Amino acid sequence: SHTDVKVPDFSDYRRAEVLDSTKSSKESSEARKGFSYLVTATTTVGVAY
Amino acid sequence: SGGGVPTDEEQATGLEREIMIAAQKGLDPYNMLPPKAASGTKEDPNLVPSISNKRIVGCICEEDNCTVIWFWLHKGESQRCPNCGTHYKLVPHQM
Amino acid sequence: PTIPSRLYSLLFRRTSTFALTIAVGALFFERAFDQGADAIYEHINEGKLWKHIKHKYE
Amino acid sequence: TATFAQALQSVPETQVSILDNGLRVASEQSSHATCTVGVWIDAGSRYETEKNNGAGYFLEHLAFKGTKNRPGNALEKEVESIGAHLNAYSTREHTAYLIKALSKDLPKVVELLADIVQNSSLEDSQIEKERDVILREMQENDASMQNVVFDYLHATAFQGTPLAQAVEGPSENVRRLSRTDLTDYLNRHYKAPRMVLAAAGGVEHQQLLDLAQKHLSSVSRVYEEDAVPGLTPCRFTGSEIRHRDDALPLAHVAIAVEGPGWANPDNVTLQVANAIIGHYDCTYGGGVHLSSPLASVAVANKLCQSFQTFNISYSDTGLLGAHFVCDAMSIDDMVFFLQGQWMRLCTSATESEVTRGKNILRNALVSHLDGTTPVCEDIGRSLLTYGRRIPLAEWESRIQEVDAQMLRDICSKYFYDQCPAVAGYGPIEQLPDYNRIRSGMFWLRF
Amino acid sequence: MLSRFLGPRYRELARNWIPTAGMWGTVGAVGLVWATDWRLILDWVPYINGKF
Amino acid sequence: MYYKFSSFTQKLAGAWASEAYTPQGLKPVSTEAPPIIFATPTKLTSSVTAYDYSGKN
Ligand SMILES: [Zn+2]
Repeated sequence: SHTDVKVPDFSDYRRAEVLDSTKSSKESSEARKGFSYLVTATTTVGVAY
Repeated sequence: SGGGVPTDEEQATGLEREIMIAAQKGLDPYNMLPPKAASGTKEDPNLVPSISNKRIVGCICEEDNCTVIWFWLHKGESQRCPNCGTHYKLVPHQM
Repeated sequence: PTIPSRLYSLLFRRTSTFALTIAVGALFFERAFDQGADAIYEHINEGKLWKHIKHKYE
Repeated sequence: TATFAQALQSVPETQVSILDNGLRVASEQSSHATCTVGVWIDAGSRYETEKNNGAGYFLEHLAFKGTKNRPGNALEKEVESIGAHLNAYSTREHTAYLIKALSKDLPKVVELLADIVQNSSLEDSQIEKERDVILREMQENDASMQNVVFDYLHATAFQGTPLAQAVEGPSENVRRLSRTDLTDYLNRHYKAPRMVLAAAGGVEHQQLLDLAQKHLSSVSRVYEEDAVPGLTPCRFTGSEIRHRDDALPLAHVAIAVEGPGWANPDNVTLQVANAIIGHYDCTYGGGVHLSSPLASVAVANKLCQSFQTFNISYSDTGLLGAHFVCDAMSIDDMVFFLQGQWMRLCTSATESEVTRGKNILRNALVSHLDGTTPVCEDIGRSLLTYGRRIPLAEWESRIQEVDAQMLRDICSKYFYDQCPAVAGYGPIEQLPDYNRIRSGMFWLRF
Repeated sequence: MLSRFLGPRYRELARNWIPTAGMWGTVGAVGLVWATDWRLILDWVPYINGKF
Repeated sequence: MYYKFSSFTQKLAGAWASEAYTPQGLKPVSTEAPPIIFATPTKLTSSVTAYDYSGKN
């Protein structure tokens, strides 16, 4: 059946604050994209220099 | 990252394990909370659990008092604090 | 109300504000990086550069 | 004359009372000679614990196959002997057994409902044959391809949580489930504080209260272990699942993000947003003049076969997004167009657009409650979810609060720069990767 | 011949796009004064006044 | 005949009798359940996301 399709566990690659399934998201998502966009912003500042 | 730090519902062993297990049932058999059901009446005494047939009973029998009246309580009929009148009955069924 | 949420919200969330952040950071990074690299270079070459011996010959 | 507010306040009020068992009995009365009486139970796939994953569905099958006092088809004969209609459904959170009947046979039907929720005779031969029937209709529902993408979207969005598993569950659980497991599920989740007895139509509320006191007294009321099954918040996962079968003629793609749930008011605003984008399929007779920009673009460019927006709510969570079926060569273009529409609602929503969405939501909310079956569904689901029946005048008051500024603020809060959950089924290699779909969820010009 | 955009909806679009276009203009001005090392504005700023 | 719960809005919509009240089809026998194989052996755990540790306990 199509209901036999189950997503495998991704917990080795998974980020730290999204590990437990019993905690809601949208509480630390802003921090995650703030980190990634800070990486992109620092890269853009360096190549602008 | 990771999990690793364990929740203390699994690493609790021994006296810590039974006090947490009993406390999250709400029962304290190891004298960690002040007990309830104050009644100095004759037909309804103060019930105090025990494991032996003899226990210390202290009576701060009027509020904001210096001295606690200490006396031994034995298995059987309930006798009062020897100056005020608060009854005390021992029940030796708490292991 | 936490600091990474508001840092994403008022600086990284909008793309124009992202570009303003990048431009101001570029200017301040230019000044601080120029000072730091110049100080490192003059410390490695202490007494060797012309500005270290410029005062002797007025 | 009578304007909209006066007719909205002229709708009769729903009366709710509480029994001693915690059973919530609610009804509302009209001039109709018929009635719809149902029992809504707070039991679904979210309460199942990965080894009884089809227990609610299998009880939902065996509930009509016989009870203790009415063994087998004689029960069935009884409801046909009064010409009534008996229906049921099971969601991830709610289970419902409802009966359309005439009002003049209000007592007997309540009696039937009583044993259906508390006296079901679970027989081994019935268990075997309904196991085969459930396997047959999972085979049937595999052909309903939008249901397949619905299940896939729930799985990939709610990975690791009890809200990923389907209501019917895996096939092995159907093959292996035993009567003791079903008895544990029904002893755990069919208690009286979680049941709402809802009635809509020409029924007296006091008469239904007397019937519920006579029949549905003392359903369970007892946990039997002092173990309350409590719901836990579920982690949303920005993810993509790609079931690829190129033999299919058409492809279904569903894209979603978080929605807040049942008890947060800006759902109403989100509903208006869906009313802006709307639905279309190939048999709509508007032409190139539809008000929805995505519909007119897809008609002009001949992209879609159908598209449809949704807002799905569970206890403090939900799925908000769109779902479309089209051929392969269109897929990528439509994703771009669809995301552009969302970004327009995030950035440059106007006032006539919001007014049109508000009128569409008014018509949807009023015309959905036409007849006693959807009114009874609204009563039972509202007492289970909101804790009360929200009147339609309260809905009209909340719709009137929506203007363009708060709508684009809410749409920027729930859509802009957010990781979606993407499910796909069919010839979907022109459906882009997760990076391009994620990058399409924000504008570089804001 | 630009009479197609005379209505309340385009005015609504305009007042929606005032702050984004103004912020993009601010980005352009700051980038121009940053890249050109223009002495009018860079003397009005505290920390960058170190090389002058 | 009258109402079936569907339509992605979680609503009791209207549907034909052949699908509202006969949801199981007239196909006689279920044919098979084809199993899922993976590339690597994956730890596809439904409950509590497999395990959480960082060493030997
Ligand atoms: Zn005393």
